[PDB]
Amino acid sequence: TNLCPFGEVFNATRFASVYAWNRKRISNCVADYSVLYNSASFSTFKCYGVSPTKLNDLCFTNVYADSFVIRGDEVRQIAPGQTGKIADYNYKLPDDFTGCVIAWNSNNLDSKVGGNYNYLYRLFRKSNLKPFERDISTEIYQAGSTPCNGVEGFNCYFPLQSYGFQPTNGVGYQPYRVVVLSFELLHAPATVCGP
Amino acid sequence: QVQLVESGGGLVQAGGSLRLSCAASGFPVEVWRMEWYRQAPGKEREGVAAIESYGHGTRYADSVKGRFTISRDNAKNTVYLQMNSLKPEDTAVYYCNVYDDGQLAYHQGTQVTVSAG
Ligand SMILES: *[C@@H]1O[C@H](CO[C@@H]2O[C@@H](C)[C@@H](O)[C@@H](O)[C@@H]2O)[C@@H](O[C@@H]2O[C@H](CO)[C@@H](O)[C@H](O)[C@H]2NC(C)=O)[C@H](O)[C@H]1NC(C)=O
Repeated sequence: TNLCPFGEVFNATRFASVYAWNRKRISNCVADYSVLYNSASFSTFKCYGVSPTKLNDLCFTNVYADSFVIRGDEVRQIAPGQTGKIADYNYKLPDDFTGCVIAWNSNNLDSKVGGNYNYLYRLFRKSNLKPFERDISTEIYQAGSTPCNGVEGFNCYFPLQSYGFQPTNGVGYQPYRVVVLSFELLHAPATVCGP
Repeated sequence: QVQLVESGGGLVQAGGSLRLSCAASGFPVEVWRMEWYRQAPGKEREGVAAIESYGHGTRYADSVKGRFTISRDNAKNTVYLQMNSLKPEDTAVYYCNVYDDGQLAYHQGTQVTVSAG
């Protein structure tokens, strides 16, 4: 009866930095994934463990929409079994990921003359992230032998680092808004379905 | 258009003062961490001081803690390093670097000599 509010996610006014990705869960509604493919000309629209053409035929208990901003160079890392600072320290998808990665270039919104440095990504972590983990900690990273808890030595870094989005940047350095729809399927009944 | 330019330095004696300035072009210096490095001729490069992005703190090596102080002038887009109570081992060439982590595309130094007496 009710159509799933995809406009709230893809058409949001503000977007989160990748280290603090936003999540909105979708249920008790109906989703046409073909209407959303052509909803806007998307940079990337790929899926894993499922295929885009069949998307309306499936049915899921819950659907989670995760949104954030990264470089175009780093859309490759938003995929199962990928390595890199974004996948290791900011947003990790599991090896058995079933869902879709949708991204588009957002230079017109997120870049700015003189540079936009408001978006951040985690630069250091003592571990690689576990799937769908979200670390927004701000605590001084200690790299090397000498400790830094109060010592404040050289080899101790503030964990988050700002992106530098210039409008004249190459396409790889330009900001991309990314939406990842994870298709959770459980033993409980389904709540979201194609027509 | 991106570059860093070191100024200041020279000859001073044990107990003397000095201030080095690193003038950056092509980016605001407060958005990323800025660092000061030094390399004595025999030894390897050593990190001496660093000031994190925005107001997230300062970092000083044990070698120079309490004697050196790093600071940032957002108007002059310049990071300064004030060197007080200089000891003969502080002789080196001094370099500044941006921890841009590849968000830039840029990738000379100044000499400081401090005598004993
Ligand atoms: C994302 O938004 C675009 C258009 O942006 C605004 O959102 C609409 C709800 C409406 O307020 C527009 O006037 C705004 O400009 C959507 O594209 C529009 O889709 C509606 C669907 O009814 C259609 O009536 C308009 O003609 C479309 N306009 C354009 C320029 O394409 C798009 O569908 C939204 N994405 C979603 C909902 O997923």
